[PDB]
Amino acid sequence: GSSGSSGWYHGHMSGGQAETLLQAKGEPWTFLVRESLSQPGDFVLSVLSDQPKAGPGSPLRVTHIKVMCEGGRYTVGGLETFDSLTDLVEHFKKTGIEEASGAFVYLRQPYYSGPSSG
Amino acid sequence: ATEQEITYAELNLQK
Repeated sequence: GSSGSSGWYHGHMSGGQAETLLQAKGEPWTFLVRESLSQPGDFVLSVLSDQPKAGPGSPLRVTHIKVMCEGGRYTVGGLETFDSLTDLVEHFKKTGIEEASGAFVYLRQPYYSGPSSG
Repeated sequence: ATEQEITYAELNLQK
């Protein structure tokens, strides 16, 4: 029943859709990789924080980290060009990501594409 | 107008 090669990689999505999707599920520390919109062969790393924007009744704040792609590698903010998103993401899944302000984005739930129905 | 241009986080590194 739909058994094959699954993963977190989505394909096409906009920072506007992610925030809606990620939140829709309601899973903290949920990251999802999507293709850029106005960037050259680039991607965007969207992660759902376990912290609400307001309080009890508001959606979880998301973090869009511009993902740079150098030919066949990936990086964010720094030069560290991972062999692939699988490594760049995994490394963060254990270590995590640090935002300028200080926020620590953790990736434990590999947001899967999901059967787009409806 | 009233567009939705989400902002990205400016991670911090050696830089």
